[PDB]
Amino acid sequence: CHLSDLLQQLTSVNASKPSERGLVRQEEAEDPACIPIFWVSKWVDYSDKYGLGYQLCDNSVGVLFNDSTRLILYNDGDSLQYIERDGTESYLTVSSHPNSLMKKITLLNYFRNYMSEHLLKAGANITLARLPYLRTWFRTRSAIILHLSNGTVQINFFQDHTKLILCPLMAAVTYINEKRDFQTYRLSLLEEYGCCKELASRLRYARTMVDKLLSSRS
Amino acid sequence: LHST
Repeated sequence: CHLSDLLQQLTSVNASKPSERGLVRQEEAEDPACIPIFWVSKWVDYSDKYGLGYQLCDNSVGVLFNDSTRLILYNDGDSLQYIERDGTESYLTVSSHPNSLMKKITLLNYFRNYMSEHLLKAGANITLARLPYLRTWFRTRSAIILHLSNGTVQINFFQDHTKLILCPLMAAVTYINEKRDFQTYRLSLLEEYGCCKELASRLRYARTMVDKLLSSRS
Repeated sequence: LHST
């Protein structure tokens, strides 16, 4: 889950009140060695009927269906992984699949084509192993919260289009601002050096969202 | 209903 480590890391940075530094040195908290491998570059909320489709920054695609099963298409365009509710994984391809999966494969194909023709790709200015899948997601009035199977939590804010990619394994957070600058910080260094009021506010929201994920599981 |  790693959610508990993330909650600890966020409560700690927020307790340091990072936007009340006599001198904020936010740039000094950047750490290129913590750039995340995976984040969600596009998503499509079709959850009143089928579910939530998304694209990862490596151009792989996934759907978390409303029955809480998952189908992941690797970025070779053919290799598939199916994950049942309990997490049981099967490996298959579009060319060779059980007929029971035809409907769900058809739906993933619709999502994938749409996200290849339409949306802007978050983090596109930044460059077949274990792909994470979408464990859970929810949306508020101000944001959509995405929880990946490798423990990263991504929060996309609707009103100003900024995004947080939180990785508890590196104890790091990546902030994509309005201008689509992509900046990766070590959370302990934001504790040390501070940050602007805007990012401090998103990090406060982030803690509350991680708390929600922890209080919501299974 | 879809991203940025």
